[PDB]
Amino acid sequence: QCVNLITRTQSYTNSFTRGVYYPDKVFRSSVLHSTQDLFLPFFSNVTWFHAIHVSRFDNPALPFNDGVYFASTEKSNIIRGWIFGTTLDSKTQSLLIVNNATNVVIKVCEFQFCNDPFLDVMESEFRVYSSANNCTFEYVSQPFLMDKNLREFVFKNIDGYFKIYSKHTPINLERDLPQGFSALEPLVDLPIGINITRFQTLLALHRSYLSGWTAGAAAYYVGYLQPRTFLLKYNENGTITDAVDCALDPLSETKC
Amino acid sequence: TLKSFTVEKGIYQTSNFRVQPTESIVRFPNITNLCPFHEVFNATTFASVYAWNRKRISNCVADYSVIYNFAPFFAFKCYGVSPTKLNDLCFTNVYADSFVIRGNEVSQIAPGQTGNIADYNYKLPDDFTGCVIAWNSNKLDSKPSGNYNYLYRLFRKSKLKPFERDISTEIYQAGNKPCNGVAGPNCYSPLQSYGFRPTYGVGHQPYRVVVLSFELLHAPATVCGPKKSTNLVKNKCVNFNFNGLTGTGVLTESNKKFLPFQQFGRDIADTTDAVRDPQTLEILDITPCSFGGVSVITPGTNTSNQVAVLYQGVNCTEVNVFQTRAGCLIGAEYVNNSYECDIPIGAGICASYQSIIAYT
Amino acid sequence: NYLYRLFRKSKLKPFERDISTEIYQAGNKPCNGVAGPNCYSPLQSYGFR
Ligand SMILES: *[C@@H]1O[C@H](CO)[C@@H](O[C@@H]2O[C@H](CO)[C@@H](O)[C@H](O)[C@H]2NC(C)=O)[C@H](O)[C@H]1NC(C)=O
Ligand SMILES: *[C@@H]1O[C@H](CO)[C@@H](O)[C@H](O)[C@H]1NC(C)=O
Ligand SMILES: *[C@@H]1O[C@H](CO)[C@@H](O)[C@H](O)[C@H]1NC(C)=O
Ligand SMILES: *[C@@H]1O[C@H](CO)[C@@H](O)[C@H](O)[C@H]1NC(C)=O
Ligand SMILES: *[C@@H]1O[C@H](CO)[C@@H](O)[C@H](O)[C@H]1NC(C)=O
Ligand SMILES: *[C@@H]1O[C@H](CO)[C@@H](O)[C@H](O)[C@H]1NC(C)=O
Ligand SMILES: *[C@@H]1O[C@H](CO)[C@@H](O)[C@H](O)[C@H]1NC(C)=O
Repeated sequence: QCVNLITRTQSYTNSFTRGVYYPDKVFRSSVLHSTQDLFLPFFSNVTWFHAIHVSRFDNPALPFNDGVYFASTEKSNIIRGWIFGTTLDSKTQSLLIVNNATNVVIKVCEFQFCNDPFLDVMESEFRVYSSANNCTFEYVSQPFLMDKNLREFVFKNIDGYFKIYSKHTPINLERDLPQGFSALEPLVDLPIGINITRFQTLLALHRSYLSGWTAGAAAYYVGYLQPRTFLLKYNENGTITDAVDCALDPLSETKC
Repeated sequence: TLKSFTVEKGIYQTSNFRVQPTESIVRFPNITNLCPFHEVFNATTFASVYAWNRKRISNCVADYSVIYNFAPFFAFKCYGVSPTKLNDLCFTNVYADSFVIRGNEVSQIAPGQTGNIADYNYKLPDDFTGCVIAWNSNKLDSKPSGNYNYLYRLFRKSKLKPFERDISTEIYQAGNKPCNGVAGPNCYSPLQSYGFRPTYGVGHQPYRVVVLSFELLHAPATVCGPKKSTNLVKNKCVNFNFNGLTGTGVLTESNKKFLPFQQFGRDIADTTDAVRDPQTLEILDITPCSFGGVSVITPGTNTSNQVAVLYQGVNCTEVNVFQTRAGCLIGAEYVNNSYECDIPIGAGICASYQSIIAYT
Repeated sequence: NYLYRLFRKSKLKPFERDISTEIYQAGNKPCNGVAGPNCYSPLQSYGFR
């Protein structure tokens, strides 16, 4: 039941100082800690994708590289999760993250994914994949897409573990990638152990009942992490309130 | 320390005082999400050996003690691992295979064995790592009329590969002529019935067999034995093992408000100063046990053999006892008189021999 | 004819031989020198073929 319904356009914006996360699970208070990890560089080129369905394949699969920074200003119901893997068919394992109103289901199986996967609303996954066999992992927990509000995620696939970091930063009229620092808390460290080279965003579409699906739009930002050295400031309560990218400019390099 | 039998007059730093660890405290998260062994070894209905049931076990704690105490077992043979070590071992995946066979064939469920069951129903590989468990099931599986719901494969064209199942009911063709899918002479249906009855001999009574196969893969191992809570002792120098982080120190109360994702805590100089207990979500200030620089104050051996001990940096309550800013001096008597310095102690205090006296 | 010690309470020291053919207690229940449930013999023979 694979149908091509989503068209996608792309623009380019500035990352500013978004994308900083906690590099470990260690409480540090009132210190400057220099860490080398996969971080999104400051003021980097971030791709803004507009996915429109109006009532041909024009929604290609994005590369994953070394980790992905994801952002969205949309409500919690439009963007409903992600897909991770290499071949995205029945021959290799794949990771499916699906959120709904009550909980999140993270499941690693051998999905035969559709070219344009989307969750249609009960909720059916027959338009996401056609088959799912040899399923080896399942994890159900409280959702991380809940209810103007910018939602940021960082996905990494390091030494067998799918590290997921998240943050919910309210924003006003100001551009969707705001100024200031919002450190991303370590959310879920999934013990997956699969190869991930490509990824795709999942959207929700409503049936029309009158052009089978209701017209919709979703805007999201994708940036790519790079091996970079950051200097993070830990305040009195252990929160990362500031950071300097050591390779961005001479002043920050001196600070580092 | 000085590698001589005569010591000249002076103060010599000779040793280091330490507070020895008294107890061992291991704190691990609460036991929970136990693996569903109770649904494998206590099922209302078991399966035929030809269609043997396989349950994959992952992402849970393996409490094998319930398996041990479930019933009296005719065999608990474990191949390639000892049964006792299983709890302290962590495996990536555990496969539980359940079926019913007659007692005589229980010996056939082992590596390197042959029979109807091994060749055509359930096969174990030569290098198998796991355990085979069998127990009598007369009450559950025997009927006086005869239990005809348990089946076995008697005829197959080729032997089964290890961990393979055949559910085919195709008529076994033993003769040159085609069977044509209808039973006929020299054409026999492969699946035969185990007609269990309560009065059969022990060799032929129904036995329920569960085979546990343990496999390790490059993925992180997520099936491991129970974790011991032990108990938490505070305010003393105890060897601590918190979630695999080991050390030795006192665990005092902490005023530090951790964020929910943080587990440990570190100093400016990257030394652990705090920790979150896994059993109870509380923060403890790990402070290492007291240490001191034992210094020996002695005159010449030509004059006397009396010595005094200075614990550098140690208060006198934590070890002729006098408290100095340098540390605790034991063995010298403070005199309110002032003389010139003979043996320097520190912070204005000097020592001399007259007994050994300490003075400003 | 060749047997190995499958079960022992503690690890051996270097150049130490243990030939004690006593029963081992693998569980909470005492074994009282008789084999049965959770009570196994420490010495098992190799199936050399
Ligand atoms: C939201 O997702 C959850 C998790 O998949 C759904 O809850 C499950 O619903 C199935 C129905 O097939 C039940 O069999 C499970 O027992 C439920 N699991 C839990 C943990 O509740 C839920 O139905 C979904 N809601 C919507 C509106 O799609
Ligand atoms: C971002 O990349 C696009 C093409 O990859 C380029 O045209 C654009 O100039 C870049 N943005 C900036 C700010 O340089
Ligand atoms: C994957 O599925 C196919 C058929 O569903 C099966 O033949 C194969 O053995 C399975 N592989 C694993 C690793 O489960
Ligand atoms: C991961 O997948 C990519 C794309 O198929 C492949 O080039 C790469 O070799 C894979 N890595 C491993 C370790 O298999
Ligand atoms: C840190 O915690 C204290 C105590 O709860 C609070 O008063 C303070 O506002 C917090 N933030 C900073 C930046 O000190
Ligand atoms: C095991 O089976 C017996 C048989 O009726 C039942 O009474 C008992 O509750 C079962 N135990 C578990 C843990 O399922
Ligand atoms: C663990 O056990 C303690 C004591 O029974 C209990 O207070 C706590 O809620 C449990 N759960 C966690 C996650 O600590």
